[PDB]
Amino acid sequence: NYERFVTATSPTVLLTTDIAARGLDIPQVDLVIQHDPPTDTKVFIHRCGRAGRAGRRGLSVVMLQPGREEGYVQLLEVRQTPITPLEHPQISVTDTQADDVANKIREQAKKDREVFQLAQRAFVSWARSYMEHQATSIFRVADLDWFDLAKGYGLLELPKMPETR
RNA sequence: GGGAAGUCGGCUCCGUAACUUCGGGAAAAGGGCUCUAAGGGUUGGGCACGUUGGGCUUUGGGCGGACGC
Ligand SMILES: [Mg+2]
Repeated sequence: NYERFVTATSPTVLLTTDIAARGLDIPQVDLVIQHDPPTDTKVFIHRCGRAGRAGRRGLSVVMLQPGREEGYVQLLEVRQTPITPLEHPQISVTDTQADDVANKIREQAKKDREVFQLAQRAFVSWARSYMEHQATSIFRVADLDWFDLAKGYGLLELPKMPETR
C-alpha cells in the first residue's frame, strides 16, 4: 500500500493514522487535512510538516468543531506557532444538501452487511481516543453532541456505550 | 448505741451505632486509542475463442498374422 503510493501517477489520497505523520519525505505533496485534532500537541507540528518539504508550496488545514475546541487556536498561539483563519477558497460549507450527500453512506450501510460493525467499531474507538486527549481543559467528553457525530459518521444506530440517551 | 469519749501514745464482660478479608487484575463500563516484533501451521484465483495432446464417432493400414477346424 505504501509502495503503490510513492510511484503513483494519479491524484491519489492516503487515509492514515499517526504512522505517516513524522519525518516523511514523500515527494510532490501539497495538501494535508486533519480530520481530528491531535491527541498530543507535538504531533500537530510534525503533522503539518508533511506538506511543505523544501519550498514546494503546501496547504495545511485542520477541521475543528464549534465550542471549546475553537479555543484550541490560542493553545497553539502561546506555544510557538501562530494560527490564522483560512484565506482561499472562502466558501465555508455546503448546507443540508451536503447532509443529503452525508446520509448517502448510511445507504450502503444498509446495502453491505460487513460495513455495519465496521461503522460501529470505528465510531466507538473514536470515543475511546477522545478521553485520552491530554487537553483536559479544551476537549470534554461531556460537551459534545453525539447526534451530530452519528450523522457525521453515518451511524445507523448508536451502540450500547455508557452515555444513556 | 458512743466512735479514742481509754491511754503520753489507733491509722474485664453484655447491649447499641459506623469501619474492616483472601485471590486475580494498568489503561470506557461491566462493538473500545497512537507506535513499537510476536499474535499457530496446511491448502486455496474467474470468464471465451482459434490453438497442443489424450479424450466422442468416422476412415485405413500393417503388427497380432492369431484361435479353432
Ligand atoms: Mg525526518
